[PDB]
Amino acid sequence: SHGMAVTKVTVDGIEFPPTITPPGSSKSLTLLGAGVRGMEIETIQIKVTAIGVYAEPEVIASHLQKWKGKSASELVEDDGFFKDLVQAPVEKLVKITIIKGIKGSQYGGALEESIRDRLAALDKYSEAEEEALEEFREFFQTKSLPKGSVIFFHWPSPSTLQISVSTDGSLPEEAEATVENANVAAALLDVFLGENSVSPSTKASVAEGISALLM
Ligand SMILES: O=C1C[C@@H](c2ccc(O)cc2)Oc2cc(O)cc(O)c21
Ligand SMILES: [Cl-]
Repeated sequence: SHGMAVTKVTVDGIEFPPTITPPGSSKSLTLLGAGVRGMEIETIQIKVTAIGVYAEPEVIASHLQKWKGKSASELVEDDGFFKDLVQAPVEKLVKITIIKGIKGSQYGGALEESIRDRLAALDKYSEAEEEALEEFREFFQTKSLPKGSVIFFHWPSPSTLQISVSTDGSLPEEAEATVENANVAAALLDVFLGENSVSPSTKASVAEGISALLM
């Protein structure tokens, strides 16, 4: 439209939709915040993906009431806030837009090993998690992730992880994989929102969104 107000959200120029329906779901989630995942390799700051976090705004707000009135800065500096967010028993979705093309096995292998190690550090790695991580890794082995492809990670509840990939950025229609393991599902969300997050900018953006939502 050239005549009515339009809203656009961008992460370094990359558009994110302000709302999304998870693959295979029927309900609509709103963008809480989004950021870039950068990697410093041999002193070069490479942008590799953009990450958007979605949930039902009023619903997630109702599960974060103690944080009401906190500014974005106060939330971003508080590990307890992000732990509440990761644990909140509400539907969540993370949309990843691939910036640097990569093989699925490389993306999935790196993430799987990080989850393995992070779970081990917390003493939350047992045979159940090992098995779930094999399922996770094997899903990504079947995919290619060229520039512009999208990954949808969907948590219909905190113990269930659904995954879908689109190589053209399109939104899939049912989940391609379902991994039933509470610890792996939570650990993946924590890769984005927890300590030693891969994207401080995503965390900061989500803190801004939630701070505003709560007020
Ligand atoms: O460089 C990597 C490897 C990978 C990764 C590296 C370290 C780590 O701890 C976890 C994952 O993430 C990526 C994602 C991309 O779209 C493109 C990339 O080139 C990369
Ligand atoms: Cl990522």
